[PDB]
Amino acid sequence: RQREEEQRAREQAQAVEKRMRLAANFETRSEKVYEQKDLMRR
Amino acid sequence: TPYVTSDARNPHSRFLQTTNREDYCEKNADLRTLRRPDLGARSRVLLQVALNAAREEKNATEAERKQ
Amino acid sequence: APKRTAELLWLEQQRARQYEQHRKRVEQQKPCVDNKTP
Amino acid sequence: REAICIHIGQAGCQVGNACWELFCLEHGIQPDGAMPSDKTIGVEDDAFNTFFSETGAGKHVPRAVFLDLEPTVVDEVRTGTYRQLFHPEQLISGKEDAANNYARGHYTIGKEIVDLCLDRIRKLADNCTGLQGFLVYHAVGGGTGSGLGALLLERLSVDYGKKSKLGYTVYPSPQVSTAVVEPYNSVLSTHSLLEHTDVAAMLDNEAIYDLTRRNLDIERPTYTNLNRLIGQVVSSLTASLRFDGALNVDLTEFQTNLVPYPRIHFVLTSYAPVISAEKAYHEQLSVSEISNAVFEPASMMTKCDPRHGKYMACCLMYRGDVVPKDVNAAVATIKTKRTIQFVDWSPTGFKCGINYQPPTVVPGGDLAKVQRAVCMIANSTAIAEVFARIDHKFDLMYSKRAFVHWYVGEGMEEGEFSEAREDLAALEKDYEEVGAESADMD
Amino acid sequence: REAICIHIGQAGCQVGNACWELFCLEHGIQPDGAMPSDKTIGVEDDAFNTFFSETGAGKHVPRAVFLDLEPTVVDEVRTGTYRQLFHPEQLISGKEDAANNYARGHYTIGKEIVDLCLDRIRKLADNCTGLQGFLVYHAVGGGTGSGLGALLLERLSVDYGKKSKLGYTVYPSPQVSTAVVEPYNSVLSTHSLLEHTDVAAMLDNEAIYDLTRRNLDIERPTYTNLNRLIGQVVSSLTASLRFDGALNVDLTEFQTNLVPYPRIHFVLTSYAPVISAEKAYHEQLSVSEISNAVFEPASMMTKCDPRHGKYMACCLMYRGDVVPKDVNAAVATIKTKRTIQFVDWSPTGFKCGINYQPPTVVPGGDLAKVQRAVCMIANSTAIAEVFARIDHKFDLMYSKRAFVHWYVGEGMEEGEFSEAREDLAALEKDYEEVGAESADMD
Amino acid sequence: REAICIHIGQAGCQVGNACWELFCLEHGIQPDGAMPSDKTIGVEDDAFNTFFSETGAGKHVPRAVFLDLEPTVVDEVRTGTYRQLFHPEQLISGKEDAANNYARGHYTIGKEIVDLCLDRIRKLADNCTGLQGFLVYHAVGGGTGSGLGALLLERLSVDYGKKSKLGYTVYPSPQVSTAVVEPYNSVLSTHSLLEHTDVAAMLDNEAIYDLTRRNLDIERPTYTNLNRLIGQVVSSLTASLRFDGALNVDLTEFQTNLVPYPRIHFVLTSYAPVISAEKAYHEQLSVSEISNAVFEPASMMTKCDPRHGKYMACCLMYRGDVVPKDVNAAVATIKTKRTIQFVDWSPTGFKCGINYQPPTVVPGGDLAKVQRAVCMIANSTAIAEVFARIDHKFDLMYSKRAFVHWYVGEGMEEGEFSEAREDLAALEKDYEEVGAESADMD
Amino acid sequence: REIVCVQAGQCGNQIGSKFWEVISDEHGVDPTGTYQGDSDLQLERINVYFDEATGGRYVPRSVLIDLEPGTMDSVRAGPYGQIFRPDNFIFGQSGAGNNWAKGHYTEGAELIDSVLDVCCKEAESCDCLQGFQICHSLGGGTGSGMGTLLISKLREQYPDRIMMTFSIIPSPKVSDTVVEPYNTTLSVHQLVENSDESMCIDNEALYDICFRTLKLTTPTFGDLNHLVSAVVSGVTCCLRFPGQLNSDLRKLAVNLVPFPRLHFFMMGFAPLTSRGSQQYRGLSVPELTQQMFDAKNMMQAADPRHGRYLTASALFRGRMSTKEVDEQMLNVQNKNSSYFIEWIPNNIKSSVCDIPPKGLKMAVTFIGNNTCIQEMFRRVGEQFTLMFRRKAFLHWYTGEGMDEMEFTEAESNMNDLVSEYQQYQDATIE
Ligand SMILES: Nc1nc2c(ncn2[C@@H]2O[C@H](COP(=O)(O)OP(=O)(O)OP(=O)(O)O)[C@@H](O)[C@H]2O)c(=O)[nH]1
Ligand SMILES: Nc1nc2c(ncn2[C@@H]2O[C@H](COP(=O)(O)OP(=O)(O)OP(=O)(O)O)[C@@H](O)[C@H]2O)c(=O)[nH]1
Ligand SMILES: Nc1nc2c(ncn2[C@@H]2O[C@H](COP(=O)(O)OP(=O)(O)OP(=O)(O)O)[C@@H](O)[C@H]2O)c(=O)[nH]1
Ligand SMILES: Nc1nc2c(ncn2[C@@H]2O[C@H](COP(=O)(O)OP(=O)(O)O)[C@@H](O)[C@H]2O)c(=O)[nH]1
Ligand SMILES: [Mg+2]
Ligand SMILES: [Mg+2]
Ligand SMILES: [Mg+2]
Repeated sequence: RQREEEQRAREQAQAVEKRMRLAANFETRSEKVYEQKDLMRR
Repeated sequence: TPYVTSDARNPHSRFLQTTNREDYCEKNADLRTLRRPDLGARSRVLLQVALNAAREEKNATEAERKQ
Repeated sequence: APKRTAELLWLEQQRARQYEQHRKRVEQQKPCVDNKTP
Repeated sequence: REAICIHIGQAGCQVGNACWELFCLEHGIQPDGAMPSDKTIGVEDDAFNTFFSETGAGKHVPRAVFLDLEPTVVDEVRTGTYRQLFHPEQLISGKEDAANNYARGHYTIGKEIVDLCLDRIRKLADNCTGLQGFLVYHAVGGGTGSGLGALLLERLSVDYGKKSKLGYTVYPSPQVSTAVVEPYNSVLSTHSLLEHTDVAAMLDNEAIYDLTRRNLDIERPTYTNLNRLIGQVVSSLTASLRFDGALNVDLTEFQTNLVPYPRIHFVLTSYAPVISAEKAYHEQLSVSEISNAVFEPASMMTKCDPRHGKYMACCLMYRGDVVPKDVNAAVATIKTKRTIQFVDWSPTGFKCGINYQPPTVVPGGDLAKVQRAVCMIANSTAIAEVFARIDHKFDLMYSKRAFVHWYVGEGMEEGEFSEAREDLAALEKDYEEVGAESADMD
Repeated sequence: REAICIHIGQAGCQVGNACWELFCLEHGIQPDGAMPSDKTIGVEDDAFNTFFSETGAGKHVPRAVFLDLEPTVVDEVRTGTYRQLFHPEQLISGKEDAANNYARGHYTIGKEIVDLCLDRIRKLADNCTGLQGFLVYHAVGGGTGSGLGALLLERLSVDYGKKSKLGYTVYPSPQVSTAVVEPYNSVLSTHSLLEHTDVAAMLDNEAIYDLTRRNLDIERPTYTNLNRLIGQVVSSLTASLRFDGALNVDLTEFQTNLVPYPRIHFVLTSYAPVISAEKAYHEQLSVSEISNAVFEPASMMTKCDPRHGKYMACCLMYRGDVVPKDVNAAVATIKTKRTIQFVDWSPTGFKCGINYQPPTVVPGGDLAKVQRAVCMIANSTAIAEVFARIDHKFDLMYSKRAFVHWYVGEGMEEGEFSEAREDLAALEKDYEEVGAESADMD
Repeated sequence: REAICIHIGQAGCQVGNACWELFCLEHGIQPDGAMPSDKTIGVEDDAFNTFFSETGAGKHVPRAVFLDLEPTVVDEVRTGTYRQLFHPEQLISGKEDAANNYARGHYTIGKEIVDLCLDRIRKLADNCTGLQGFLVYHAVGGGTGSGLGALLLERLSVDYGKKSKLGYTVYPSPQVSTAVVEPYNSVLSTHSLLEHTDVAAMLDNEAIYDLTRRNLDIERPTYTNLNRLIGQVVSSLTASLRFDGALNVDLTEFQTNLVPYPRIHFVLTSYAPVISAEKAYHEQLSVSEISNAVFEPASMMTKCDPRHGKYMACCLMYRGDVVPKDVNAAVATIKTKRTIQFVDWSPTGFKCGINYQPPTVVPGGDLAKVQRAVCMIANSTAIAEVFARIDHKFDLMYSKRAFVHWYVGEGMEEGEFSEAREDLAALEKDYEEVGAESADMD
Repeated sequence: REIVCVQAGQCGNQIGSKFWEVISDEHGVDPTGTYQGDSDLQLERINVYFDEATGGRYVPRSVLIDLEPGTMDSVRAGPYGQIFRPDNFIFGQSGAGNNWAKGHYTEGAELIDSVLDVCCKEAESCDCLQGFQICHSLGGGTGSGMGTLLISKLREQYPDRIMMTFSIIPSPKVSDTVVEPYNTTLSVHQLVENSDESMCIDNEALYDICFRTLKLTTPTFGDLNHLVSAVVSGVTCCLRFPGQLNSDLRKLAVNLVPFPRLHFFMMGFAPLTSRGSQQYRGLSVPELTQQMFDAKNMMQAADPRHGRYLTASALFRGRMSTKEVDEQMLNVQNKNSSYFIEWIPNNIKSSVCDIPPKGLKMAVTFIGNNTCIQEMFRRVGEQFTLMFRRKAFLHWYTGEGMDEMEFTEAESNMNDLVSEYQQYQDATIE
């Protein structure tokens, strides 16, 4: 009975780690995107 | 006769070539035909000058604002 | 046609009955999609 | 973002060569996997990610498997021009063919090869972060394409579950034919494909030959021409995932808009500006002209006439220089036409997509260069005529149990013929009932 | 941080040639013992010290002895390319072999050669300031390896006491075989390995042959390939002593983490990125992929399947560009798997090590160049199956005294067969009992 | 609580040997009738009583009689390994066989032996306190099984009345055959069996041969394999009476649930996890997979195809680690299928049973060890085809009176053949009538 | 995917010699056995017919059998004879005497074990074995009797492979041997049970091909054996070269045989034209298809116009469009619709291979399953019944050991084969 709860625990942990990784990648890409827009304007 | 199941116009000729080799050769994969034509020399020089000037002014502004 | 025997006649009769049943089920088909009004 | 392609048998591998030639030339990947960038400043766009993954050294390798039971065509790919592009594990080949027998592919021979294929697909799925479906290319006329395609789709459907499976399938042409046993293999394939596929795209070689004779001026076409047209269609449908646009369309939106009931998933396909280079510069090619073109039966890649049926849903993909106002004016004009009819339960019949990237031109190709194109996928009751003709040919041949001893010898029960034929009969009657006007109100 | 290597018999000397070739090329010592300086200004660096000692003139000489009863292979080393690297006294050779008789090696012939070997091992141990173990390479299938290896380990155990002894042992393969009398020698080798070693890693040539056929593309491998793989494994395990890293692991940590009870010290070994040069440029090799590889049975260097048993402890060594967070994520993913099981009394089943030096590439080698690798040593109850097959073959031959007169003639009592067979039977019962769940609570 | 087993003739006694071997090994009694000296019998409970009675000294003896007309097989039982288990009075043997003549058994020879059998059954029945049926094992193809089985069932049916009598019956396979006169004996047997049996389960040896070829890996099966399968089936069906469970099933509920009309009492049997000891260890096999398996024709132990008929009632026995929610989900999924059809008067078609004791493994056996199994008994109109073909073979032989003079010499009026043949014709018409939709005209 | 060839009797050894000359030429193998080709396309399937001997050499996977070594000395003396492996020549010391019973029962059982040993040595060397291919005449003595004996033994030992035969049958106009009908009848009885697919050739049809199409003034057996070797090497071409629509012997059998006993086929090869006329007409798909169905170019005496096609197969070699092939096969099926059995919706299979035979722009080999083959068997059965009523030469066969019951069984089986073809000719849907 405890095995199902433990498997759910690893599943939830993996999901939340994936979401945080995606958010960090989005921020890092966005910075360079808007910087090169500014350079094109100049 | 030696011409049974053969042609006397061009005997001793074997056409060792497949369809795919003719159809998907290296000529069809060349990317040089998809590039737009290059600019003139004057425009290239001016492009380099303008890019360098923009880089310098952006770097100067960033240094001035963030010190 | 080959010579008529007991086993051949039995096989032909059973096989024809099988074919008739299959055809009857093909022509008597009922639907499966639910287009009925709620 | 990513999609995985599965190529089965002879048609699927040969169509794969044209598809990967197109995707390489459209992204700019060289035959050895390298991208010859012109500048180091800036960064390389992510659009390749849908079809390629890069190694740490920057080489690209594609997300595809090629499946065959005979080695010859895959060995030709191994020895051809794109040798360095594909990973050698992805090109899987057996020793001997399924000899036009669905039973030999499904029960006896495909059962040995299927576990290696599933291991390769697993190795691909572990190297993804947003897989959103499988695309499958195969022909249902041959033995290994039908048998191994069905068995493999069954295993993926159990292992991956909800993930979508969209098929491009080459069916037996209505009067051009290549083998005697085509009806048995096509019926038995269609029985498995009915339960385990979300959208099925229908193709007929006779239609693409007619299209290449009438619009292009080619008197003696060969399979490379048809495969290049199919590759263009796949590039148009998948462009919505890869480039910027006004109205994007995710593959789940495709499935949601085109399929009204879970069994009604067979769709017609057409492509508009099929034109030669010499004709293209004498005529304008406005949005309304290509929109008028996609509804004529001369544009279709399947031999069926939609005037004998009713449309249920249409999905229109525009790529290139198009403005939404012109799409709206075109669709309103089509809706005015009297020879185009929709079932009365489907009032909002259209889905639109608009992408900014115009179609690419291939050096040895026969299509002209054009700034815009439209591609249509549509669900229509007219497809019932294709099944009726295959089932009629089956009934004439099955009345004498023609060739049946091969199928019974290779491992299949005789009952499977009757089950599949009864299921296809029920699908034909389903298309009869769904298309019946609701004149009765209780 | 010094270690002394002892090579016994034919397999041990031939594996020693590959090991010392690799350690020389990895540190950079030329075959003549000189290290060519690269920078004119700066310290000389000191990493060889684990395996080499330098003279005051700067020549390097290695910390090894080569032991054999037949002269041919050692005379070939004396006449080969590395003649000047070894000190000539270190290469010890007798006059005649032990003729596949453990009794001949232990009682009759090894007693003459053993005292020179003990004098050389003593002279090495006196030239140390930090010693952390003896590494021993031998095969238990042959006469001199079994008999002289046992006698020398007994003498070392009395003279050196607490110092650790780690053995790499070639055990008789489960169906590939080379000599008829292998079971008797392997059984008699048991007690020597049970009470006179701290951890013994067992290897079978049939597994390394399978690994070289499946992963590398070699149709006709020979012993130089297997010996190069063993040398790579030893280099990976000893790298933690020689180069900088995030998490170092001293040789005593292996014994502390891998051995639960003093007799339960037999471990399985596997290596992950065994890959060819043509495949290596088509694939990325991330931490999670190689971590998944070491647990697949296709990767092991011993012919046993761990799915038929339970793991008690695992030690994972990562070398190269790896980050600890990725190692933790990989180990958590392995822990999630349902086909990997640990005994319930071992909750923290893993020990990790991370070193920055990537694996070296050997000019004539067959492995590709890769940026990262992982090596595993693990203790599992599945190992009990190897002993059961050795016991069955011994019982078949011993039931009719098939060859006993040779052993009794060379000096051994018939009682020794029954005693050794009962000790290995008790070891089998120990592995049955340790793996039994504690379902009984009092 | 109590049940009495009656074994008749050769097939019934040989199947009985396997049954009592299995029931002995499942409870844990030794071949001499004594409980092991090491068992603690923690339940301290009377589980044996369904099949065994204990002596005051604690010896067990089983509630069975073995009836045969030839001595050899029963003398084999008397001299075999279980010699001490049976009471010598229980093993009853006549002088000479019924020579494949129903007439010889019924009229000439069985009339002498029948009063001893009835006296033995009486001696058993007075020493019971909650008897709930008789189990009968016989073949209808042979002389003593037909004639004495009918005569004994008639006498039992008059004397005991309402008490249930359950038969396990081996009918002559439709093309494998062992004797020429099988149709006559089977028709004459079936005439008596229709009136005087409460449920009859049908088996064909060619089907069990097919099942052992496809699922098990046996190239050369023999009757002992079939008998081990039969013993497993009987143990599965009667385990629900004998051990604790979630949903118990007494033998009297079967007749109420399975039999719609008093003549319609012939049922089909099949068994799911037929797998060999060497392989199939990897597949755990969920409830829904084995439920899907029991409906495939490769799983049945009788050669009939249910796709050519309609089910009237099903009884599904699940044994092992199963949870009721999974049984409910499986049965609802089966009910969803389109190739499975029930007669419209039976909407609630299913009975379920769930028992916790997993199936026992026999040391010499050929089935693997598995955690769960499912067993099926089902009522279907397809059975009508077996009788019609037997009747055709009877008509073919009887048209020329091919053997009748033997039967007439042994005592029968010619009218008795025609009466029985007309009654079986009426049984055919009953199976025609029950399958009639019979819409309500108005 | 390797094929093993068997050559039996005088005709078989001579046709085999010409076949192996054609195959060695197509793959650029020197008469010394050295590979001298100029493209990898030639090398990549050389394994199909050749085994590799040390330092470059190739040896042909063939078994040669005869009862007197005269023929073996003739083939060994030929221009390509050296290529054959010496251990592959099996011979006895006395002839078959044109008698089926001697070849099957007396010298057959004496030599057969050495042939089975050689065939097993050759079969077990392949990594994956495809079917066997056998060429022999039915009218001879050792070819018919020992060929059918060996066919029965190989069918017992390798029941899962394919068995394909090329066979020469006696002409209706001139006999080469008086007792031809007995040997033919017994051989057809053996073949219908053992074979998977059998092709039949009449020498009269090759003479009519030579006289009308090639206009040769003085043809010789070398020309007839060249036409046969050309078609034989053509049937396997899709197995050993790339193409747009690959094909295989099993796939041909699956598409050609509707019922298992109906495995007797007609053969044809299209590009035949005299050396004077050939400069005046170019090759094209309409010309090949028109010649393909013209009865002058068919290798049997029976004419298609008296029967109907159940199935047919066409294998094309050369670079060509699929549109012309499919539309030509549709046009021929529509225009001659009365000659095709109506309960099969499409009777013709097409296949395309990229590499044509040397010296031809394009080529096709045609295999046809037509009920007019029944006419050949009836004529042989007539001659058999004429001799048997009078016991014309039976004492030779009975003295060797034959039961007269064997003759009545073979007559009954051949009569049933003719009847089944005739019944399928006049079948209807009803
Ligand atoms: N459009 C198109 N059709 C093709 C192509 N290759 C084959 N086909 C068609 O597909 C059918 C033949 O199916 P195959 O793919 O050859 O069958 P298979 O998968 O090889 O099955 P096996 O013969 O058992 O190996 C015919 O109708 C061909 O016309 C192709 O490259 N393009
Ligand atoms: N991996 C590996 N195994 C080897 C090598 N040489 C021998 N073996 C194996 O070791 C066993 C033979 O042991 P040997 O080393 O030849 O025995 P020995 O030490 O020479 O003993 P004597 O024969 O009495 O001199 C066999 O199982 C061989 O397969 C080697 O170079 N590498
Ligand atoms: N399943 C199974 N069937 C058997 C076995 N032995 C015989 N049979 C079948 O039962 C029928 C023969 O019945 P028998 O039991 O030999 O007849 P009998 O009871 O000995 O009657 P008599 O011959 O008069 O002595 C045939 O259909 C056999 O196939 C057996 O051991 N197992
Ligand atoms: N087409 C053809 N027929 C041949 C050839 N050689 C012999 N024959 C015919 O085959 C028959 C003689 O059979 P033969 O081979 O001598 O029988 P064997 O004595 O058993 O080998 C006659 O009808 C010959 O005309 C040949 O090279 N080509
Ligand atoms: Mg194919
Ligand atoms: Mg030695
Ligand atoms: Mg009996």
